[PDB]
Amino acid sequence: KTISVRVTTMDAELEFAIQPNTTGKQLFDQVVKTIGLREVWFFGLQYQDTKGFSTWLKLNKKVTAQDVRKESPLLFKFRAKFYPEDVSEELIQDITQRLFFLQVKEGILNDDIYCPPETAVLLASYAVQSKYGDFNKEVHKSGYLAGDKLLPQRVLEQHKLNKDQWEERIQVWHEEHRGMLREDAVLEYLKIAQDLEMYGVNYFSIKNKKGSELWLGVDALGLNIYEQNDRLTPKIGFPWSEIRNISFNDKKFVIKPIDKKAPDFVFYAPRLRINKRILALCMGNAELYMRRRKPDTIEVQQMKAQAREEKHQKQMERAMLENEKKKREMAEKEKE
Repeated sequence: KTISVRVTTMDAELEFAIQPNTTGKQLFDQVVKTIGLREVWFFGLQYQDTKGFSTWLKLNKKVTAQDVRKESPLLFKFRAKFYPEDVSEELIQDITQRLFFLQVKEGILNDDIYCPPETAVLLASYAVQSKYGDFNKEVHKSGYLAGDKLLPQRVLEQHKLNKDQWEERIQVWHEEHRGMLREDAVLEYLKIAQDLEMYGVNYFSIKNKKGSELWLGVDALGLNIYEQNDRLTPKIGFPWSEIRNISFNDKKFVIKPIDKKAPDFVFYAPRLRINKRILALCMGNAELYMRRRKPDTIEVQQMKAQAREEKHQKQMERAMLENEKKKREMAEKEKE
């Protein structure tokens, strides 16, 4: 019979009925056609397996054949598994940018991605411009941001400041953003966020030959070896340009160099399950490193034209809606 399923993007609940033969590819394809996403290479479908682990659904296999729970409907969360090297030069669509913004903002607010307090204030101002739009003294009274989770909890519990003083700080920058489109505010958030040291870094706990505990960061640029305490600053770094090959077997991982007059890098991770995820993320981040170098697609080009013209059509439908709003606001003035 048909198996019900739910997909939640950062801002949408979705319902599908899937046959027992449906593959992750066929499911994912109905998800992206529904929301209009074409920049599909960054994204995946995440779920909780039969051991409560968050896992990425594989698209070359049947959904029901994967370690999915005895739940009806089956739950999936549509998320980004890969990140761009530059948001402004790679996130074409509004749906792509919006989905990234929400997901990264979630990481920041949660403290998963470290964010200095002064940077969080600027970030929250762009998030406020995205949600509210241009600051108005007539509509944004003292207390307008009390209802919003705006800063990371390490920021709030480090500094004396209460909801009032913190709002005062953000509102200065919200005022400063007067004139910005909400979609450009979204893009400005992403441009500051992506410069965070932990941004778009998948960490894993590893050990070197000697047995000392370390962090492995897998990202769009390469692999990095961090210390047990400092996961902000890597100690050793391998760009995807110097990596010739990545493999693992019975906990031992070996990264082979491009320059064969250079040694191998050996590191050790303990779970088969995570090791498969390290390898898959390695494989995908290296495929994307190269694509980003080989010149732009005669599909990407057509989508960039599509998203650019749709942007001028948004700023024509919103231009005609502003003229009606400005006429109705002036008419409703002489009432009291």
